[PDB]
Amino acid sequence: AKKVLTLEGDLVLGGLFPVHQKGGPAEDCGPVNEHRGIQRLEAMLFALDRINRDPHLLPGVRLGAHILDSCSKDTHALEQALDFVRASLSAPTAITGVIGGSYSDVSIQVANLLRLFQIPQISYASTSAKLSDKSRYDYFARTVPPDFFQAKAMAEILRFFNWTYVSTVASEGDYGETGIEAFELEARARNICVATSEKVGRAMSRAAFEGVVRALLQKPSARVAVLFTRSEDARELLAASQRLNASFTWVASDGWGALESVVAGSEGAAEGAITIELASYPISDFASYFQSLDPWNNSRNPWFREFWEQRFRCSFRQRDCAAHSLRAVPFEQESKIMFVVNAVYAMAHALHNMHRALCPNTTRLCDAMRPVNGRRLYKDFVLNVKFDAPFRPADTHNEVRFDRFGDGIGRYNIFTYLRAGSGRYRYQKVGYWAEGLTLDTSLIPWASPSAGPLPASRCSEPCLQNEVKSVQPGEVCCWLCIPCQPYEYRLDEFTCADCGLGYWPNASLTGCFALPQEYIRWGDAWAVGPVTIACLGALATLFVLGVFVRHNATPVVKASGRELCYILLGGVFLCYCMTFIFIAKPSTAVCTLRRLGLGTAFSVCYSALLTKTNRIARISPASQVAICLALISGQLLIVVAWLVVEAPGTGKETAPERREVVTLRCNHRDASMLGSLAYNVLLIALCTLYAFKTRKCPENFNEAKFIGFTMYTTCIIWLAFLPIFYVTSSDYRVQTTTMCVSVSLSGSVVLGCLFAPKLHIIL
Amino acid sequence: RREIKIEGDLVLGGLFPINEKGTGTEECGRINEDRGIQRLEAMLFAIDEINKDDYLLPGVKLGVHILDTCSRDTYALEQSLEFVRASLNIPLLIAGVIGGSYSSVSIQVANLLRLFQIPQISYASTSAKLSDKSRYDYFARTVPPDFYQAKAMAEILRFFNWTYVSTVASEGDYGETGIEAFEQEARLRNICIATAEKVGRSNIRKSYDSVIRELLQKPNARVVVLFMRSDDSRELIAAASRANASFTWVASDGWGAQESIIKGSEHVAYGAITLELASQPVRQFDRYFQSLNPYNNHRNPWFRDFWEQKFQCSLQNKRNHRRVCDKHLAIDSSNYEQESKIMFVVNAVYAMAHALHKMQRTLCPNTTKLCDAMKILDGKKLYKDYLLKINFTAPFNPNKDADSIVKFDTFGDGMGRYNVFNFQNVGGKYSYLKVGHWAETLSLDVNSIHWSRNSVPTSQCSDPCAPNEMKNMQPGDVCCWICIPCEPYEYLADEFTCMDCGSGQWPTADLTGCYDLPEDYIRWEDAWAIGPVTIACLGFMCTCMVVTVFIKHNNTELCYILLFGVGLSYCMTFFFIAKPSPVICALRRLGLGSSFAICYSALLTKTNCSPSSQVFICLGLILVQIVMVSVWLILEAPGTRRYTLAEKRETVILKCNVKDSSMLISLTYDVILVILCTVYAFKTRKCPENFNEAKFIGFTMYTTCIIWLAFLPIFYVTSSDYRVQTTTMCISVSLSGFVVLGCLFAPKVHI
Ligand SMILES: N[C@](CC1c2ccccc2Oc2ccccc21)(C(=O)O)[C@H]1C[C@@H]1C(=O)O
Ligand SMILES: N[C@](CC1c2ccccc2Oc2ccccc21)(C(=O)O)[C@H]1C[C@@H]1C(=O)O
Ligand SMILES: *[C@@H]1O[C@H](CO)[C@@H](O)[C@H](O)[C@H]1NC(C)=O
Ligand SMILES: *[C@@H]1O[C@H](CO)[C@@H](O)[C@H](O)[C@H]1NC(C)=O
Repeated sequence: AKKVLTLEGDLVLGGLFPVHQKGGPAEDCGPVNEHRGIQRLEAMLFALDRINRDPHLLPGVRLGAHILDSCSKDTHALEQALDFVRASLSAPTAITGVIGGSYSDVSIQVANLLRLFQIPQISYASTSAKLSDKSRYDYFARTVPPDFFQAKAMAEILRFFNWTYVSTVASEGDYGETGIEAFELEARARNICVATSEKVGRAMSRAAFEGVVRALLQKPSARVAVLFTRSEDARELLAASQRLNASFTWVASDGWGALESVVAGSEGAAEGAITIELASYPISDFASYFQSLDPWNNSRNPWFREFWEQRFRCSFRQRDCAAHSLRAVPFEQESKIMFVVNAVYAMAHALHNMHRALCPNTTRLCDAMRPVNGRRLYKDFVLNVKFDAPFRPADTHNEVRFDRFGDGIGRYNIFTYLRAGSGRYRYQKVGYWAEGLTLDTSLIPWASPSAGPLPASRCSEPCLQNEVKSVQPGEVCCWLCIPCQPYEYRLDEFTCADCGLGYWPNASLTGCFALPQEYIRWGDAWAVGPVTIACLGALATLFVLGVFVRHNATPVVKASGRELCYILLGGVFLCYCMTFIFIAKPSTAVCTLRRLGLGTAFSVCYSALLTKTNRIARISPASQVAICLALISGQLLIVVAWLVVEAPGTGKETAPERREVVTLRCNHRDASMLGSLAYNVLLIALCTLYAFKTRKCPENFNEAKFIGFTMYTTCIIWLAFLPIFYVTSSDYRVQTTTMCVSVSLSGSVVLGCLFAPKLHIIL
Repeated sequence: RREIKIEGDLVLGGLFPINEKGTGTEECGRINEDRGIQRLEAMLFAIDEINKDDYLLPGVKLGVHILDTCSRDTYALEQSLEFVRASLNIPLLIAGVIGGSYSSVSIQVANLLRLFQIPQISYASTSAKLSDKSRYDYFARTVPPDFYQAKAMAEILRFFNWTYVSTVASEGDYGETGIEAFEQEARLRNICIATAEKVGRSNIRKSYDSVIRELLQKPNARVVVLFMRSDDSRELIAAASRANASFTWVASDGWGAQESIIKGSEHVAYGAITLELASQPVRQFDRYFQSLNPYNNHRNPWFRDFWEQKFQCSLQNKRNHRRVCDKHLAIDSSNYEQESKIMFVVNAVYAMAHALHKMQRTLCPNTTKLCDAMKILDGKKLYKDYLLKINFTAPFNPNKDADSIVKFDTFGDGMGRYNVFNFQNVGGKYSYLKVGHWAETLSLDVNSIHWSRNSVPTSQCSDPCAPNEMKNMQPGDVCCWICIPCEPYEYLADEFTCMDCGSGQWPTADLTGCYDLPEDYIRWEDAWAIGPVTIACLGFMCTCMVVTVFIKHNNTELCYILLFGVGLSYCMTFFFIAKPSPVICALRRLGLGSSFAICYSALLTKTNCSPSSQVFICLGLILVQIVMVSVWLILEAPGTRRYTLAEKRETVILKCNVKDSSMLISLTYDVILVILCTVYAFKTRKCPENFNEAKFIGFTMYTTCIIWLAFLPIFYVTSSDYRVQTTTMCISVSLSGFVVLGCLFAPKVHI
């Protein structure tokens, strides 16, 4: 028989407390729910009694109660809630405000019914994402956080421990499917992605649980799992994990909470588990007022008799139902008891604010508010209550507020599963999540820095700052690191930047400033001998000219050409000087100038030879000197003009195992020297041809023999060295060494030939 | 505020906008003659026929229960509680609800009825919100929603090849939701919108004039898609009258075929396409409706009020202000018209009757005169199973064409049939004429269009480019494409930039048409090199004559060696042939260099004056050097020049690209060395021959030196091509041969 708890008052508040259990199909309303129906109903009754008496909240207006039952059903809840609007559509009593159905389906149906009829609803216990949608339920409010705030808490706690690679376990139906999507979407911003988004059905086999545990075990680098399951589903999952000897840092939703029955029978495989539970505190006044009730005291509650008959096995015919003390009996307060009184006080505050803002003349309820409207109340007063929670502890601070979506503030208490030194296994509180995350890291022994914490990142990156090549789509959570090639540089963290193949990047991997080279690497092989020979050649010229000066005042020297001897001596000194200074730092006008002078010096020797054999072959002397001087000047002018026009100096090997060459402007001198070499070769060839037909008359102490020897020696040396110069041109180091030797060799041959006349002069 | 009620086994609910929406103290005032009263009798007429006919529910009598809504959300919502109060004036259970003419009214009723498992079918609600079955589990319509109107016009643009269009809308559910549907359909069919905008309810001409002006700045779109109600439709036409232009209007059910839209502005609305719901008139209903009088129609309480308002007369308690109604007064066709949605109301009534008959037949096998256990009704079984799957012909069909079949889709929406109305001038008088239909595929009659096929407006963006001469680039919008010209010597690109084939390729109309079409040393020798060749041929003839006389004389070998070099140089010009070859080019370069070397070295013996063996040995050394190049990998097959920068259609290769580069340098060095030695030797010698011979020998040396020196800048600046390369080589070799022969043959001829 349907019954209603009714109280007479100016303003009446509805009720849909599920006192009766749903039961089986045969019994629509069988067993009486005491923890969730009777306790919360008595909490509402106590809140109404307290608000009635207190002269500070709606001081004059008295509040009534119209409490019904839902029987944990939706159609029955709708049928009972139809009585709420049976008087407000236009003895039945007008009902304003209801306190929800204490479920998801019941609250959804009640809100859908009351949205059209303009009746506000404040559900004391309802956590669903559908009710947060204002398009379908714009008149629904709740004092409990929705199911996506615990997702925020779990994502934040995962971020705090630097865990980014996680595996999610879902559940069939509501609270197991919606939570996964919200958690994933929220973890997208926090750079956290799923690994195995496995789901568990309602009737899911034990061997199937073992297979699912093996599926979780398939990923090796996944030591953390987030659980969205109901209590018994979590119990069976932990049992399967214990049977398969699988251990993870379990992270769980409100389903696990701090219930001992969930972990009971599976101890050992749940150590280090992290769980979050809704924050609540016991109320001493309600506990004293509930234990101050026996069946013969209260009449207002029609279901109190059924609760008494259910709780104690006595009977109201004649039995222990009158000797049962009920005092000092094992009793526990339901977690969601303070929410009921908070909702009642929020409704009382909204009504008081409405009365104050609409009836400011007298404390009595004015008649101007007779057409009660839920729209104005919900928009102005219900959604703008900011008051301290009644019966709150003095040390703590609690404020009841509603958001723009009608949901209450979120506060979750994080729990950890320990190993007591002397006690048994039990839970504890290590932190809370009201507005900002906070935990005591040192409190947890398992999740401590010293007891082998598990990052479970799966993408560990121990690579150096200059050895990162993380170029792979993979997953946005993390990526693998590879050292860059030595030829490249790590200028950019994402991709190695191969700014230059030659130079090796520095430690910072950003100094793409090239790699130089030196041409001053003196050694025993290429510097000890080559430098001495060039210096000796210049010194030998000084010794040679000394004999000539002493022999200048001699009849023998008069016959020989004084100008030719001086020109030959100057050319030998000039070529030797260029070779001696060739070992120097190149610049714009150092290396280029030195090589240009060497070509002129070599041509001077060829010109001196030409003017020394024409006279012998013929047999005006000034004509030969002028012609030779013009040829030397013409060759120098042609070379000098080419320097400005077609003598660009640049060269460096970068790709194949090499750095920038040690050169400034004498890099392309091979092309420039081709013209000078061709002129020198032609002059040498012409001199040799003339010398072949010369030396007919052996005059001047057989000086023609010396001239012929030079032609047969200088041409042979130049011809032999020609393939060497072309071959050595490939490598700069080889070319420099060969060039110095060739210049010194040419000067030595000329100096050696002139040694014989010096010996005759001395002797 | 009353209620039609008739006892029966089953009863159907009713909600009609009998009274128009009012203001002030009165919730609703004047009665609605067309929307409310006319549709009221249509359901009553339909329900009466069901009882009379024995082919549909023979033993089951269908009741009636109609409650006024006054076109108000709050009033209609509170009037639906009667249909659910009896499911827990004696309350009686309601089998179903047939009512709701306004989208807002139906939304409120659907929300309440879906919770109590009561199927409801609406006869005019075309809102797209009701199509969301998640929010409204139990709702069905006999009319198509606003989605299909956008779909119908989406196919119209595709049929007429219209892509660049302008869309307008109006504030409210109709304009906002309708315009959104068109965008979704246009995206799949590739239609892009232009200057899309919406108008408000301010009813100010300044805002409307601004909207019209906003169309002027975009002349590429001369077709406008309309999603606005009939209330402001006349205002836009009036606004468009000022500063008139040319536009084509593609309107929706708001405009329709109503003549009140156009009033003195029939010039800007010319050639407008409008969509109107298909609704055949009901012949039977006209006879039934005209036979209603207040004397016997006691069931309808609103009939008396309608009679007073329509005729402006009072029947009871008549005052002096209103005349008493005359006797023998009946409604006639002179001032009576059929409502556009009468057939939809009749179909809605038949939907439950067929559904109830099917459920009665199955759940009560072999039963009649009421049913068994059809006391409580299950919404899920009746609606989701025995109501959505229905296929019966429309009752009272004037033609029985069977095209009109009453059925519900997956979402419960009725079949969507529309009529395409075209606005045209006939006989100087503007009129509306249907020119097609839209059941599921758009069907149009081209011949039905009058005085509008002369222009056939297109309004197309980004007329397609020709990839042959210009390429395509991505503009700001993907739908439109711009023409970009690329360089002509690269092959066609389908959508991207024209990729370059390279050098020497001439693309054609084909996409990959570009291919190697190299020229073979383009024949400019006939114009350029023929002259030097003919001169060389004349020199060869002179050389042959010189050889002939020398051969005849027997000591009257040095001359033969010199003559051989001249003859070899003669064929050097003919050696260069248009046909490419990797061996002829190398041989020609070697032969030309060898011929110059032996000829130059011939005078060396004369200056020095056993000698024959030395000359032969020296000549062999020059030949060995020439063939030394061919020994290495210097020689290679000829290849086209990489003249990418030059815009040359064809590439001509004749020098093999490795011969002229190396042979010219080698030949110049060899020629310079011998020339310098000969010049020096000539001066040194004190004329060891005849006076004429000494002068001729000396003069010859200068001629070769001058020619070689003059030709040296030519080699550097030759710029080897089909003409200059051949002409320069032929000219240079001709001078050398003539100089040698000139200084040798002349002394012999004189002596
Ligand atoms: N709001 C609760 C939360 C509930 C729940 C709680 C914990 C674990 C599983 C679980 O299943 C779902 C699924 C969807 C939505 C809510 C829940 C309810 O039962 O609906 C709970 C206040 C109600 C009461 O305890 O009276
Ligand atoms: N079904 C209609 C369609 C109506 C409508 C029709 C054409 C142009 C604008 C327009 O405004 C909207 C806006 C949203 C939804 C429906 C409409 C209704 O009013 O609900 C129409 C049968 C009702 C009647 O008046 O007879
Ligand atoms: C997480 O990483 C941060 C790096 O910014 C570090 O400071 C913090 O100590 C880490 N937390 C751990 C290892 O628990
Ligand atoms: C539209 O274009 C198609 C080709 O895509 C053509 O076949 C058809 O005739 C056109 N319709 C017109 C121009 O009305």
